[PDB]
Amino acid sequence: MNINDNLSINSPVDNKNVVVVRARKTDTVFKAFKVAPNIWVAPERYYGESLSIDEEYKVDGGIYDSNFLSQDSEKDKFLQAIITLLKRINSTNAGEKLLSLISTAIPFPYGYIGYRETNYLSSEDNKSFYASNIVIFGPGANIVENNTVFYKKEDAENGMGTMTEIWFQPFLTYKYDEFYIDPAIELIKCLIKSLYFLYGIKPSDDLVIPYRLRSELENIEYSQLNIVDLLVSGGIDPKFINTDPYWFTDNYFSNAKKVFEDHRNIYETEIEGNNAIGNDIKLRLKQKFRININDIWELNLNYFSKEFSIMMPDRFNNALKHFYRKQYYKIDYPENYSINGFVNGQINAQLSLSDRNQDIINKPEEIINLLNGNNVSLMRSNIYGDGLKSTVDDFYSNYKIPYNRADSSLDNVNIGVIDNIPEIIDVNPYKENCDKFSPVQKITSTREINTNIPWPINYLQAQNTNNEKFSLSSDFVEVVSSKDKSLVYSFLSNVMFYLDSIKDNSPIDTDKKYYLWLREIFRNYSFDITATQEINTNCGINKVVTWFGKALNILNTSDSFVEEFQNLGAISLINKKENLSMPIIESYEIPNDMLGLPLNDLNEKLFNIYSKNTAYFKKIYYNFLDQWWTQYYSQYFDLICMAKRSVLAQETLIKRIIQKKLSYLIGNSNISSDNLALMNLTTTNTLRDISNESQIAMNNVDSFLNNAAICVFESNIYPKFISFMEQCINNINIKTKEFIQKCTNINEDEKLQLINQNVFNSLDFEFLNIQNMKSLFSSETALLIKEETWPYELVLYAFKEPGNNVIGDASGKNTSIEYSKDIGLVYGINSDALYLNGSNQSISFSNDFFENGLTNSFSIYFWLRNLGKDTIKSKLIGSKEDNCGWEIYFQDTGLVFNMIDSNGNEKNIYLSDVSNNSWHYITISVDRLKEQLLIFIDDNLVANESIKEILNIYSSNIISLLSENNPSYIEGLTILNKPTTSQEVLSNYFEVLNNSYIRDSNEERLEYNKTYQLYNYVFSDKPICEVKQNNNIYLTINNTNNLNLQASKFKLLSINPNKQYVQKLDEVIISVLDNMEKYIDISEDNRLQLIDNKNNAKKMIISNDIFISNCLTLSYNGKYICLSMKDENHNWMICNNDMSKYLYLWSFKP
Amino acid sequence: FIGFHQFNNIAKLVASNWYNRQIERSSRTLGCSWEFIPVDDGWGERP
Repeated sequence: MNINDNLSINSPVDNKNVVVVRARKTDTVFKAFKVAPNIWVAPERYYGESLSIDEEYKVDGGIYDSNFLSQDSEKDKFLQAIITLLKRINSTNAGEKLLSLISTAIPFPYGYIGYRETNYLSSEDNKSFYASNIVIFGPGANIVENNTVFYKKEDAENGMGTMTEIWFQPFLTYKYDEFYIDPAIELIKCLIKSLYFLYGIKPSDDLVIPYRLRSELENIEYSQLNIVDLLVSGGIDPKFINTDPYWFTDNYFSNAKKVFEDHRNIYETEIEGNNAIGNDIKLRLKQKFRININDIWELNLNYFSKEFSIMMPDRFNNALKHFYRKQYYKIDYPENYSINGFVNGQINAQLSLSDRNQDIINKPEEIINLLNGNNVSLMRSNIYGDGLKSTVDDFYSNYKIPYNRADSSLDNVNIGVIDNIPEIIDVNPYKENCDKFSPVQKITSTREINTNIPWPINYLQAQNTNNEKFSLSSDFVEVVSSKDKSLVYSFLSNVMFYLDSIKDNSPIDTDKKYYLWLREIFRNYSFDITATQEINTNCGINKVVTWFGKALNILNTSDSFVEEFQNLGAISLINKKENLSMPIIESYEIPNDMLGLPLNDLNEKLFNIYSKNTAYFKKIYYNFLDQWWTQYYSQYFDLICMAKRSVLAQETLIKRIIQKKLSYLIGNSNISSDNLALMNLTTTNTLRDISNESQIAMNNVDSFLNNAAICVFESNIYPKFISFMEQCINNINIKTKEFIQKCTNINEDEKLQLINQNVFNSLDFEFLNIQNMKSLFSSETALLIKEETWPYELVLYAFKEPGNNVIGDASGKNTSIEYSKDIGLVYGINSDALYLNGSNQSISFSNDFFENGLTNSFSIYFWLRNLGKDTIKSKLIGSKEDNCGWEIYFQDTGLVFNMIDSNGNEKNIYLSDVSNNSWHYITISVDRLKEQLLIFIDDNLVANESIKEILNIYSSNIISLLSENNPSYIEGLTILNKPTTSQEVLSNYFEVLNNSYIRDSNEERLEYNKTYQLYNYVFSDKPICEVKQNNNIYLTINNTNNLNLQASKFKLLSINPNKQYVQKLDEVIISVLDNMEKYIDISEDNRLQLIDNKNNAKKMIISNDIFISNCLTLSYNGKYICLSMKDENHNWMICNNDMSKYLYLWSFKP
Repeated sequence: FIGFHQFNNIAKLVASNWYNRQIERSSRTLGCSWEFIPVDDGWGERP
């Protein structure tokens, strides 16, 4: 937004927004650009760290380049990139507040020996000083590591506040699961942390909580994380430390709040209103103190993740180096990334791999040496540490849970007010405002350990080859003992089986043969990788990943991993089973000063102790939950990551196999040039289909393993808690009974009632909530991912604005819509429907998915009402190019669904009787895994066919809705990337159908004051007619063929003039036009008759059956309306409850 | 639909067709979803 855009690396020094300033007290100088008040960008490498460092000091996962950001071209690209990111952050209210706060967050000034500011940059000549809170540099030595440093440690810890330097890397990002890290949130993290430095609230380096149990190591060792980073970094982890009530504290919090008030006070009494100071400072201060210290502690990435709809890693996100090997991708501004973030979002952005990936330093935490019986090395695998500092030592054992207790954080930031504070111009500099910057040096220790039993990291490593030629094998021992060594380890049974079945076959020559091959390759991969089996466990039914044991070598010694896991339980999957440490408590003593109190006071004082206690219980439980997360979940998340890596390794093998075959045919074969072209385009789509299938599998292992971890809490941790708690309340119960007996000033009847009031039982501490356990893993990110990856490729919406008709796509995909300007909208079934006139009107939807291919599945559905005239075959909707793809046609009285591949194979299927000028729900389902086509009309399944004979349907990326020659209505058009089942169709159809509206015979909304004819469900072609008997007139139907009774004309009336459409439960008056207007009444015989006087008219309740879409029911005083027995012969309309259910269904036809 | 929008620092109640362009449940955080709280004996603070 209004971040300063006017800068380039060649911008001249103006001494206002572009300066050349000294770095701390060094001899070194650098150029800085002011992008916002008090906020500068210095587009070079951080000055404080040497660019070339000794090999011994290079950290794992680091990339070291001394010539990076050396050139002017690079520097500008940097400067623009940061400016771009700050613009994105400022373009959303949340991040706009963050920047505004940071801007006004200037550190507290020192006093006379008038006031001296510590936040400024010095000109080289040291006669000019520029206000700065924040300065953003490029990386230090390691060019993938962001950093946030303080100008002066003392001022960062003492409540004054200190300037903050940031080291940032806009040009590289990595993939985590299905998404790219968004540098915008990575920068927001650095910015949030600076808040701690600007306020002078930086905690001791020693204030540190347990993060991850290092379950990789033979010994007991924890990784720790400073409170600052935990609170800022977001994700799930913090939910365990930050709790209500708090089980974890430190003087830091209470003291920070204390000093903050001291400084606020110094401001209030002295600085504010002091004319010796000036607004650019005191006004900013006033805003800095509108905040509460708690607001900063409560502020973190999870909040911006949500406000910006940015995906971020949500679990152990400061330990990722251990769980993951990062692969870096280049980001170019603004081609890849702009003020709206990644072009095409974090999932589908097209980013190039960095050539730097090969320069990444690899320094394992430990190395797993796998030998054989002869003590010779088969394999050496790497395990990487998280980077965090460790122990020392065990926190849970020595931590006492305190018995005595002593959303939005940016709400109080005012953007308008802050933006009107003149910039700080005259600065009176405080001389020593900074520390000599001292670079951190780190030597990385590596452990070698030997095993005759393959670890998961071994089985993983065996799933990679650099061999251009390789063979899949299911024997791990054979793979690593290979005399080839061409073998690579694979669990894909269906794929390996298929590859073997075709081993002896004549080579692939036709394109048709390539497709048949590629398709079977795809189906089998899907079957292998998405395999799950539901099992009964201690805690329930879990959907188990079938190949898990064969992948990681876990419970793999059986012939089946699944049954062995059902047997041994969730805890059998991890290496360290007993990590718990019973927490140290605060022992229970009731004061000796209450011994003589009177009842009322004794009473209400034990009530206080009762609450403190039950709160204390809750704290203990929390402590157990944190240990679970740290000690146990950490190990299941390791399993999740390794399992996910296994899936990628396998996927890679598959793609390489496919790529080789395609590459080979293109290399030497007689396949037509144009043919190869299609093959290339098509295979690409298949490779996407393979990732989508891989993704389903990576979700499978996430649910499976998360459930397991939760089962371990119920089955293993929780019961240890319950043990500890009944020892605890057994004690408390004792001491409280002994206390009450020793009470002097109360009687014996009082003692018994009191002991009873104050006694604890197990229910007081049974806190397990399984739904809460499960909800832990639903983060903003998990949700965002769901919405980005759901099956909708097109969801058509339409509505009427004043003077405008709106049509759009809600799928959240890339769909582009182009349509005739004059297309009209009309209310359909549940919403506005598009009207196509058949002549000039058309609409078209564009999505790369729409082209289909060989291997993808999809569903098309929509509501359609056709004013049916001609029988002649006419395009309605379809996607076709080069005579491939699919089309739905109007033909005869029906539709035709057509499907045709590049080899000429066709589906041409007539769907009878769809143009009655009544709404119909069309569902078409194409399933390549089951090779099955399904076509539904309304609630019926009209076609079920094999499509094994249809191969490559690649079409354009455009679906065209033409509706040639047949004016029609189309509503709720949807495209899905998955097949549809019959349950889903029924659910879609009926759910949409009950919106409270009653419908006419055509399923259009029933209207008041509109003329209809009335028909009973049982005789559907016979309209109600009027007949007089004794000088008065009744309602019947015509069973004497052409007795020339005239169809009677009906109109529904409402007590409310403003009411237009008829709804479920409405009160109604039925009228008829004969000579005058006649209104319906009930006789004493319960036979309906037309009368003279609206006053006497009976008010009836109209309603409908949820499963009968075009029909309605009518009742009076609970008595429903139906057709009588034969009489005259005539069948009278009667109010009676004893007839067959079918006779109570009516419909109005206009 | 009735919802709210930031104007300066004020969150003003708004009818905006931007909602009607959206699919049903999107996130858990809508802005066009409301609750109607009647005075109830079961809650009973001082109005």
